[PDB]
Amino acid sequence: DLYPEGFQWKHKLNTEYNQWRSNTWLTPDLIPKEHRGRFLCNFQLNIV
Amino acid sequence: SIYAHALSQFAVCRQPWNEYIGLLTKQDSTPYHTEPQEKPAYRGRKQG
Amino acid sequence: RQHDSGVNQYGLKPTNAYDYINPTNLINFGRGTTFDNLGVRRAGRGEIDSSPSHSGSPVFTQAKLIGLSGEEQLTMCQSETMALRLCMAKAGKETCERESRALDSCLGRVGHLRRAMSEACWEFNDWFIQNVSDNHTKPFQHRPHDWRHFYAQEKLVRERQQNGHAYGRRPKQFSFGARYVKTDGYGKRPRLPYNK
Amino acid sequence: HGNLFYFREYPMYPGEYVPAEHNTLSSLRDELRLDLTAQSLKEAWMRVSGGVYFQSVDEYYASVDGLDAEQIGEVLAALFPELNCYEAQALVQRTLECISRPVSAASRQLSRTITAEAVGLDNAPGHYTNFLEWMGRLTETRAFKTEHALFEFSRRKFNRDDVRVMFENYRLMSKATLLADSADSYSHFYTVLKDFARKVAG
Amino acid sequence: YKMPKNMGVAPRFDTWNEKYEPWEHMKRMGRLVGTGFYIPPEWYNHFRMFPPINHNFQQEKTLNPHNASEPTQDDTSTLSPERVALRDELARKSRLVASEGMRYYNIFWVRKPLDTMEKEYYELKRRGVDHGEAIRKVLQGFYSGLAVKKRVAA
Amino acid sequence: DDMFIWLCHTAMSVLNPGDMRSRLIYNHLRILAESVASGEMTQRTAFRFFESAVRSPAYREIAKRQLEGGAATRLAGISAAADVMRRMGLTRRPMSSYFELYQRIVERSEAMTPWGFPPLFQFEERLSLEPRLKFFSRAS
Amino acid sequence: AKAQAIRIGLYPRFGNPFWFRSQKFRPKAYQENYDPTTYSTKRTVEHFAYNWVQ
Amino acid sequence: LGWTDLFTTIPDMTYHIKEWFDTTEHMHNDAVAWQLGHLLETCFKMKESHSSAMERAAITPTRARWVEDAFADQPSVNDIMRTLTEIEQLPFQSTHNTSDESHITPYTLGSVAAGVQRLGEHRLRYTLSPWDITPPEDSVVLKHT
Amino acid sequence: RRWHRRLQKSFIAFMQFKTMKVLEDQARLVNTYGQAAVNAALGDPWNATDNVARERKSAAVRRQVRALPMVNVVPKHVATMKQIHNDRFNYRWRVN
RNA sequence: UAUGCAAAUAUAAAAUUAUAGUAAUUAUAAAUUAUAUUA
Ligand SMILES: [Mg+2]
Ligand SMILES: [Mg+2]
Ligand SMILES: [Mg+2]
Repeated sequence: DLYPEGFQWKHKLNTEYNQWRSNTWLTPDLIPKEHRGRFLCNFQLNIV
Repeated sequence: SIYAHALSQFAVCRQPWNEYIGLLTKQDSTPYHTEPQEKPAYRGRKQG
Repeated sequence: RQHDSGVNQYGLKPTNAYDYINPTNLINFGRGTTFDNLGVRRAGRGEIDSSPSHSGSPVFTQAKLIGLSGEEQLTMCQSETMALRLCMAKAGKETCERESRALDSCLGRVGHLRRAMSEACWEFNDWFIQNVSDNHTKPFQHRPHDWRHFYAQEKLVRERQQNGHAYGRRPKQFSFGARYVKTDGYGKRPRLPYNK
Repeated sequence: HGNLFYFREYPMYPGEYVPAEHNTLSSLRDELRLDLTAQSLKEAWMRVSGGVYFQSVDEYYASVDGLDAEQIGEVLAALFPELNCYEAQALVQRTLECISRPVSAASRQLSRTITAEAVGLDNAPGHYTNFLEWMGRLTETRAFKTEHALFEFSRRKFNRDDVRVMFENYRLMSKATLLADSADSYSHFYTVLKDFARKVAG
Repeated sequence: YKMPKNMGVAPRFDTWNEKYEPWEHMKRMGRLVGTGFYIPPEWYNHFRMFPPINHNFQQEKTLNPHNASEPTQDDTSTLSPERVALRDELARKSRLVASEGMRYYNIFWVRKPLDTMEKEYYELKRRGVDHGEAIRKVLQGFYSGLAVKKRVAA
Repeated sequence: DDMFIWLCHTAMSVLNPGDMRSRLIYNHLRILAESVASGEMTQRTAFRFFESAVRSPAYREIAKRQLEGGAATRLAGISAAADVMRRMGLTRRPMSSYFELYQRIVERSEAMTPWGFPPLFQFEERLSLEPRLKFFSRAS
Repeated sequence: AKAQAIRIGLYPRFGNPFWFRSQKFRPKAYQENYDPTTYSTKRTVEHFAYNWVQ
Repeated sequence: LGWTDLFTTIPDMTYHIKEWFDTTEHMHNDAVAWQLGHLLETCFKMKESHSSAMERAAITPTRARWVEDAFADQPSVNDIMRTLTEIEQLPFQSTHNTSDESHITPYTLGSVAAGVQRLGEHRLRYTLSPWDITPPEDSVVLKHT
Repeated sequence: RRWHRRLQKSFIAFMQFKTMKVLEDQARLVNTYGQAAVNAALGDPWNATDNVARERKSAAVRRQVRALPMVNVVPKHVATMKQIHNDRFNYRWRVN
């Protein structure tokens, strides 16, 4: 499977999934448009 | 083949597809044909 | 979004590692610089750094092309002015304003002609900037050292003729009349360098 | 008067040709062609009226000042006896529209629509002529004109007066008129921009 | 040491294409979505099952001008030079024949005189008529047909 | 609004983009359009996606049965490209889509070498043209 | 040739004795015709002028 | 006869099938069905650019009529050939003697000029063409060139 | 020289486009006023009743076509101080 | 201004200097620098 289906459930909006499962929702300015409602995950920031 | 001619008379030639596809009515046809000009080539990493 | 992808909020968006060490390069390309003017490296027109480039060397002769304002400039009416000059020089008893009328007609047209040519030329500047110019991004082709590799290819040849020996070597220049001033036994013409 | 140069003809671009059955060298002392074509009629008209040329039909009606199509239609209905009264005005309109551009009228738009749908679908492969017709007929639409106005607007083609005109065109609405004219999602833009749209297009 | 002005911001003329090429985004997005932690954008939901073409390669990577890289953007005459010379001669001997099919735009669902005439030209050649006489004969065919038509018109 | 520019390119900048009425190529175009809006894709990437999209086996050799120099007719392209903007909700007022896509083409019709473009300036890249000289732009 | 001719006295050490006679053989290009291939920028703009004035 | 559904005129079809199924992606029979089907429709079914004149046919309709007159519903080989024998006997003027286009069996050389040239390699060219071999009525003194 | 040639060709390739747009404009004038009219505007003698008018017009064209001798400008020679270039026809600095 | 003598950049190499013990390095190129007769 080269191109797997991934996450297919539309029961909420992309922005509601994003909101619940991701801290990334709290920082709307730090994310580009292509990734905006797309992340379900928490990200760590490390300043080198 | 010394003898086989019986078949030769009702025998069938193979059909002219090259000019039939040539002379098909086309949607790029022009009253007067102009050869395209030269396309941009790649002159190497410094020139592009 | 609201503006270019190669330009962010503070200036040109710094892709290569040269931009991060030298970030004067992002915000200043010269004295024709404005903020909307980053990422478009050419600046307006009639303006500093507005000149389009052709294989890296800028185009500063545009008027000279359409033959407006050049020494080689195209002249509209000659036959007229010559005719009228002839009239003036021949005699003073008869004065011909007929010639001066043909001429001033000619001029009256010439004005509009010229405005047309100028307009067409500015359209050429626009087209040349869009579809030809590299915006000063490619190496100069117009001076001999830029072609060094070419000359090298020739030096190499004259070396392989010489048994792959003397590179960049040339025949000793002899004298204005080396051939006829020299006695039997001495070289009267310049030899191949390897032959010395 | 003569040019500043006298040259021979510019060479003919590849792909470029003089259209078929089109006399390239024709002079005014040539004999009048028999048929009615924009060409034959315009050369004719040059011989008759001299140098009178009008951009469109309403410009002609401008120059004659108060002469409607049908009035002249009676002159021609007199001259050619077997014509109808309708065909007599039609003759005028067809002659004028050959000498100049075709008229812009609601009537002709309607006729065009009616023929377009009297023909229906066509045997063209992608229904080609039908997409032609459809794409054209939407150019004459109200909504399209509104859009043309907004586009010329975007380019700053108006002046102060146009603006105050748009303003007081807006003030004339009620909240009710807004609710009705916002239904179309376009027409309220037309109510505001009407005069300006009419100005650009005409 | 004088250099062309913008060499600082000069693009990489070999590699500046790579970043934007569809396959790259297919792979990257492919292993991004695979994570389970990314909601796939819809283009991916689509080209997932219609992946792009294989052998289209840039000219930057392959240094061949003559390589026709794209099935789409390709322009090469289907007309062999002999045909070109033939219908060009036919076309220049009469403008009517050339314009007949396409005066304004090309009407491509109707047959065209240029074509019909080329057909009956080849027909004449294989019955042994030489070049000149075959051409003038086909042209006479066209002209006589047109003569019929406009007699009717009159 | 840059969307209209993109669509102008897909319509006029591509020789022979197959039959654009067919539901296959049509869906390609639809999806890519909705992906240029909402910023999910670069214009360049979506364009190279469009021209590299899968159409039909032995494409060129079927193209020899229609086209001479490989230039198809541009009606199907514009009708599809307007259709997509209408069926997607792109504009608040329906007509605007078609009008703009049409208008931007008509203005470019007068330009020298109108349907060719330098590959660097054609789309988004580090260095750009000034807003007057951009190609299907409203400011030309 | 020019070398040999010179040392034999059949061609002058400077100058072209046939200069006028040879003009038929050279393509003298009239400013009135237009050769689509020229590096002459004057001729092009001249014909542009001409047609525009027409 | 409906022995098969599929026909094509495309050069080197096999390569195109290969490269088309390289660009394909999944193995689900939905996908497979469509890929195969689209391949078939776009090439092997004759939707476009095909005519009845152009397909190669031995049994072209007059021939069918003849066959059914001769060989249809005959209970032996013997009956078949006394039938045939009775058909050979027909005059050229009878109603029931019907004609058809015959396919010309192709010539070897295809043109008369080709005939001469082909014949000419088994022969010896003369040094001089036929019109100047015969000595002139005037006399040409042969000099050095 | 090479560089400026490759500039000239670009200019020219554009000016042939300009000239085309002009000729096209002329075509549009043709189908606005009709071909013959346009020809009239261009000096066609449709008013020439007899040959004497023709010979007047052609006498005019003759007196135009006859070329008065062109006096073509030759740039003066600039004498500078130590003469780095005695090719100097202008005051611009040169790279020796 | 090529009859004596005269190998020598066209690159096979291991951080700069230095006769191969001295000093601690050196070398390097596109940021920035107002007047060259264009409608
Ligand atoms: Mg500067
Ligand atoms: Mg220096
Ligand atoms: Mg600098």
